[PDB]
Amino acid sequence: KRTKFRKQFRGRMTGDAKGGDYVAFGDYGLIAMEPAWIKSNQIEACRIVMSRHFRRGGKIYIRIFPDKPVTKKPAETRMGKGKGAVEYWVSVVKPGRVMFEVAGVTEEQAKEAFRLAGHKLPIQTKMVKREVYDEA
Amino acid sequence: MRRVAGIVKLQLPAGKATPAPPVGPALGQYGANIMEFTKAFNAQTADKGDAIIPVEITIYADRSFTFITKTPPMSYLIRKAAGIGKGSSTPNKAKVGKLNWDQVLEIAKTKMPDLNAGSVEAAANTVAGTARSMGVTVEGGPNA
Amino acid sequence: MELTAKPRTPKQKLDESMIAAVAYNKENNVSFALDRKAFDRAFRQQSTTGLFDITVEGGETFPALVKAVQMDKRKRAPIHVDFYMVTYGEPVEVSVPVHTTGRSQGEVQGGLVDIVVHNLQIVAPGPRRIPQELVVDVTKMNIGDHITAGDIKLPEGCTLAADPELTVVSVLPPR
RNA sequence: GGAUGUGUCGUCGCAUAGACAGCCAGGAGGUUGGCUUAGAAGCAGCCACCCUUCAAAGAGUGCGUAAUAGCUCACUGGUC
Repeated sequence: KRTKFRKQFRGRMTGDAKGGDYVAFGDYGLIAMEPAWIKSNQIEACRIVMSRHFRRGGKIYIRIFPDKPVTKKPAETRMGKGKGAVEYWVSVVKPGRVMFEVAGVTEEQAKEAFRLAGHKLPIQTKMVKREVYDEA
Repeated sequence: MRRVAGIVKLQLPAGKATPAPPVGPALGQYGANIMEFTKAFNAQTADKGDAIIPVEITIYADRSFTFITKTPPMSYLIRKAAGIGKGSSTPNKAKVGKLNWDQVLEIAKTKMPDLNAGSVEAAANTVAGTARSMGVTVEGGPNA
Repeated sequence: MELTAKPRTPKQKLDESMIAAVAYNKENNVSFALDRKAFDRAFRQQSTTGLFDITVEGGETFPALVKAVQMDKRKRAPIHVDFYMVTYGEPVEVSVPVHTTGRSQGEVQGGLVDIVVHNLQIVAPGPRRIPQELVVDVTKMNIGDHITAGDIKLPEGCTLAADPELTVVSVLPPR
């Protein structure tokens, strides 16, 4: 969800995903395909979906994290007078970046918990499975 | 009241006179006497006492019935062979006790018209299986 | 495996399903390009501890190991490969997969087997004979039980690049 | 988001030990497995998947019942 202390406001720009395209901490992984912004609550949503479907307990790695403050001006104001005041928080997930890692669950379980998380997501995704030893 | 026969399988506690929840309208709806089964089966529970001996009841028609009385589940004598009158919460996170390979010789000797098994090893290990997921831990095995 | 060309120019192979690669002897250094399909079957089979034979379209066939692989982030597929031309008696340091064997007595009272570090990099075997996997027993292991990098059974002539009190295959509680 | 539309590649699987489909039959004994429960007996919720007979039959999939009983699948045999 939120960061704890910071600077306040920000900006916007894009190209392909820095690190990391590879599958650590787990056996199955879910990957972006589109240059989105991702809000806390959207992740929160995926977290709760997958957490329920796994029941107790599995193991869930939420790689992505919202450090980026997005603002929205008040209702019905003429432009200017200031910058909008922190509406919510996004995490700038670029394509190929791995958003999710789950392990301690079968392939089937992983597929499903993934698909369920996917339908809650602003962007297309793909699941995959290890071999990406660029390092470890 | 008619002639629509039926082979009905059930289960009743031995030494009790059943009310509305067990029998009543469960097998008295095919056509059989209930006044002469509280003086029939309840008198052969004076044989083997204190268990839930399974019964199978076949009904012809009219006022006819024929029943078979099997063997008492020694899950009333394995919970008695420990100290808990109601089974374990789980069989692999809270056990019960430990019977013997000779309290198995009264399982496969009352259950001789039961387990279609052959030799002693088979007829012992079969209901050594019942006492697996019931919670209890077994005394024995090979070697020793 | 049988690559052919090696110029600095890629248009000769790009679409045709080939990967750009380099294999270096440490004295001898050679660029080239392998059929993808092949190296896929291959690298899947043999992984990083691989060891397979490489005959350049000129007659000369040399044995080698896989040192690094470079991916398309968006297509998730090989575009380039770093290849170590093996030596003989001492190689380099080999990263090998920790596995797990037998129903642990952790998954039976509450928790689960968690390979806290999938890939363990050892120093040396004598190259010809590389450990390709690395079985660790876990049946003794309860919930709250860490396996340090020490306790791993190496197959003689093998040492540990790892700090051998570092947590590997550990079994975690539920919830 | 969805879809046995159609072209093109690739993966994997099953098959001359007879398969996918179709059609006949079995689908088992412990055992209402334990727990819960007013009852739960494959099938409202918490832990485990063991033996018996065999060419084959899994504490088992959906419908079903207040719960039984009941219909059918995972396996095998014939048929081709």
